[PDB]
Amino acid sequence: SITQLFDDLCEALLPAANRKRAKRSLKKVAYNALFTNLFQLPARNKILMLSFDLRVGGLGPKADRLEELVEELEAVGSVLDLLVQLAGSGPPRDYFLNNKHVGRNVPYSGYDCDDLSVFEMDVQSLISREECLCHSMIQETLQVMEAAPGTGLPTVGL
Amino acid sequence: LWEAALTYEASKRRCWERVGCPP
Amino acid sequence: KSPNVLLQNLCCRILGRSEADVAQQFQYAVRVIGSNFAPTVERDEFLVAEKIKKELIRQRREADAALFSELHRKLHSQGVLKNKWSILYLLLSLSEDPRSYATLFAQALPRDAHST
Amino acid sequence: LRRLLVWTYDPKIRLKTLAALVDHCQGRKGGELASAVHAYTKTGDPYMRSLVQHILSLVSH
Amino acid sequence: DDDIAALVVDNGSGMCKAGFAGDDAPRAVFPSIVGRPRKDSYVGDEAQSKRGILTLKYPIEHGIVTNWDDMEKIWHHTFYNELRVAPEEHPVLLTEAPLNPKANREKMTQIMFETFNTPAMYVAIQAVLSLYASGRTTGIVMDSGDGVTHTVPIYEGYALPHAILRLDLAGRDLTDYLMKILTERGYSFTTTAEREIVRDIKEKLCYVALDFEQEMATAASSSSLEKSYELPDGQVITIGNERFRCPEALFQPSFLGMESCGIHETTFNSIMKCDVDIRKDLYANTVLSGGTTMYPGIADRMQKEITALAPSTMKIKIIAPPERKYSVWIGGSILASLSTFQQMWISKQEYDESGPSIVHRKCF
Amino acid sequence: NLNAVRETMDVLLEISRILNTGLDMETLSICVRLCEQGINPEALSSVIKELRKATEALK
Amino acid sequence: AAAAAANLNAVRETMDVLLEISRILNTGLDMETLSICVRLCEQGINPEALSSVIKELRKATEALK
Amino acid sequence: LVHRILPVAASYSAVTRFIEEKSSFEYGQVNHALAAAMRTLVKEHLILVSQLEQLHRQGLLSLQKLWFYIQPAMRTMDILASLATSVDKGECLGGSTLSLLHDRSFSYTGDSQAQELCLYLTKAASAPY
Amino acid sequence: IRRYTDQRSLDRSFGLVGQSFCAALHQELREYYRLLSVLHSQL
Repeated sequence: SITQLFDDLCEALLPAANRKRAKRSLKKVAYNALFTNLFQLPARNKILMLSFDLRVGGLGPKADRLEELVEELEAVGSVLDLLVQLAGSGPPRDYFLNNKHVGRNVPYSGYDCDDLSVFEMDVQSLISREECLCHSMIQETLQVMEAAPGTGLPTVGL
Repeated sequence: LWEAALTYEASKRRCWERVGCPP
Repeated sequence: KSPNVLLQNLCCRILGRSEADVAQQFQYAVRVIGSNFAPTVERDEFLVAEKIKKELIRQRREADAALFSELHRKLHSQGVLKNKWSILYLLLSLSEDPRSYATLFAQALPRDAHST
Repeated sequence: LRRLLVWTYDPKIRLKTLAALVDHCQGRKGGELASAVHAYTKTGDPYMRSLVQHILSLVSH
Repeated sequence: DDDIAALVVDNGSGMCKAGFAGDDAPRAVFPSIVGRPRKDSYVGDEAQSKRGILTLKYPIEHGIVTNWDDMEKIWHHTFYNELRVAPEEHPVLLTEAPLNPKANREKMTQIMFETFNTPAMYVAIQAVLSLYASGRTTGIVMDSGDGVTHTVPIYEGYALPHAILRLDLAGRDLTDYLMKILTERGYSFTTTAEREIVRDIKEKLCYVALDFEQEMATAASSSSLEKSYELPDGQVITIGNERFRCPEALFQPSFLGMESCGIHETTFNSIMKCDVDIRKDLYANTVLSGGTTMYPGIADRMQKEITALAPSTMKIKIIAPPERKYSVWIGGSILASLSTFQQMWISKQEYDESGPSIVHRKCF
Repeated sequence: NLNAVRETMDVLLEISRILNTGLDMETLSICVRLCEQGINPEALSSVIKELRKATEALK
Repeated sequence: AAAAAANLNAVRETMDVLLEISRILNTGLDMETLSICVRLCEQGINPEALSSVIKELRKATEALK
Repeated sequence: LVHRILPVAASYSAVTRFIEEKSSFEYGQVNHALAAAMRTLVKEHLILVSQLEQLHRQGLLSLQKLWFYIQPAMRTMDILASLATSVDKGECLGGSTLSLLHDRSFSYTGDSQAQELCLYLTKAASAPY
Repeated sequence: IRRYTDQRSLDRSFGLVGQSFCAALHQELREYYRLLSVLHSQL
């Protein structure tokens, strides 16, 4: 049902509320864009090349998870080849972390000062967040509180 | 790519009035 | 290029294969190279030079130990190498004797005294 | 950082343990001295358990 | 439509499909027949309903037109009776069969520029347009309509006519062989009403399997696929083996008395006449077209045969549209919609100043 | 079989989640069936992005 | 022009003298794999890790031969 | 207003005393581990107040702002003070201090914020026994 | 609405469904203090 899978794909990406003619033109956008590539390398290596860039900026176990799932998916290869192209297009606790005071047989480490330094950024982001919230709720209504009369109001534009 | 261009054929010419970078 | 694509060229250089063949070793290479990217010791070319000279003296090759001293100056004479410590630290490690204790001798500074 | 309290929290539990190992091992030598280091490793606190059991491995050798 | 409403017109063998560009399908579908006295003149439904004491003339029977006056009358009745429009104020993009005659294209361009006197028009291949709907420029579209069949390879859009595989087998021979097999088994499938009934039964109840041997052994051991049909007239005949043997004639042609290559073998010979750098690409983005692709499962059988035919290096990735009934119309709707494609159609001024044969240069 | 085609679809959601792809569950099911037909994914990567651009043009 | 060709000479010179230091230290590298290693060491990478990488790949090439 | 804020100050002093008292040898194997699991919860209580003090250096903090910020710490230190007094008042050593934590895990089952703190303390205290 | 929940969190007999009711009523009050925070900040 290949001609209908594009019709339901055109419905899923259409945001809910003319919704009866916009599908008619968005299907033209789908077809007008589907032809430009067709007018004009393994699969897992492209995953590993992103797992590297995961590991460089921290977040080790997430990369160890991204490889763990693709080792189970072998026992379909053209779908992950589609997922790696849209990798940057998406939109922008556990007490059993490092915590050397809990365990069965914890090994001798001594002071680290590199888990504690990334334990004070984990809170610095929190109060840097709740202050940009009070910087983006202060502003979206004061831009309406000071202007000419009837700018931000929808009923005055009638 | 640049080390691939680096495998080029070199000019072994020299003068006395050209001492620094004179191919 | 990027280091992630560049590691795969190394895996195709050492192992004679294509990138569609060798993918288990490149998977291991990403594990060891990733999470160990930042330099752990303080960088200085002087200590590494005084260890390569010591190593070439130790094999009764006293002539090459002072030819290295003339080769190391040309690296500074040309000046397109930014990190001269890393490549010498690597070339010393892959050195084989054509034909013990190291906690006594001079080692690099740990970088742990500083707040990295 | 309110005057380095997180920075000096991980020393103080370790130091009050090392001071305990100091003053309990005062006067003892020989096989009695390794017995006092073993007389600290029934501590369920794993930060204190992994510390003295590392000191036991150096003493018992 | 910021400009005036465009048009698309495909004069097919079994029916004519007309409509405005950018619409969901061809906005009107009428028969390719005009009715004369044997009411004096009618088209389509009135002619077929009053076909008892009148004469019918086929303007397009086997992809080749029979009469130019019937072609102009079919186009005028599609523009004036089917859609109720004025052809002089509407640009229409027409279709063509595989390697049509240049004199026929010249007569059609003269008719479109004189009898209609429209602003602009265009005429190009049909399977190339259905490919220009099917997502992929490159690939082989096997289109079998009602009077002609062709496996058209397309590499970079411009089709290779040396590799265009022509096949003279269609739904007329399909319905005729089904009626002959039913009358040989003992049914009454001979007459005209029986021919309409057998064509409707072949459209609805007929089956398409993967191979002949497995489905034949299943139908010979039991009557699972035998489905009973009791219409409003009350006629009731059920045969599963005839429904299993009706679509298998594309792979076993000697069941209907054919000496030509099969469908998968025709695609194999088309790939054999194809180039090397476009071989695997044509084997990877081939599409299904033609109204005879309304059989369920036959596309899976064709993809299995195409995977078995070629080497193991390339694969079989066939686009099997469930709107292959209106695939050429969907193609024209995709083609005429683009704003840069408005320069592709040839106008009436250049046609009037340099003859209709300038459509051979402009409509490449 | 439908239990197996459910689990191989469910594991495939998380690799599209941590790779920061905007595909939700419904568009993932649509796209895995469409790739299961045999279409090349290198053009689907263009059509999903183009549909999302022309979607943004309304809002 | 000219400044794009003087840099080519100045990088041929260093990729020769690094090969000379490589052969008096008897490293098993050649001219092609050394150009990968110097490129990696330019962006900033632990030589203690990359050396372990090479000392594992050269140890696994013998079990397959 | 500071009278409303001072309960988290009172529910901190009765927690540090419990951990300082029940870290002694006489309290068995499990009441050691119960005073062990509360100190990772003491760490977060300090980290919030240091971050608020460094924010107070910039003058972008108010008394109402502080009373808004400390709302999770007022709950978490209260559950720790409740567990501290419940182990102290009824003398609970070994298996008896393993029963009471399993009771509080059934007391808080539908909040899922005080349950997770209490369920963390149960699994941590159940390690020696 | 704060008098009620100040009494209901101090009552252990209110039960499992009403310490959770007391939790939901507190979650609605925290955001009202967020509005008082932005009300003070624009002064």
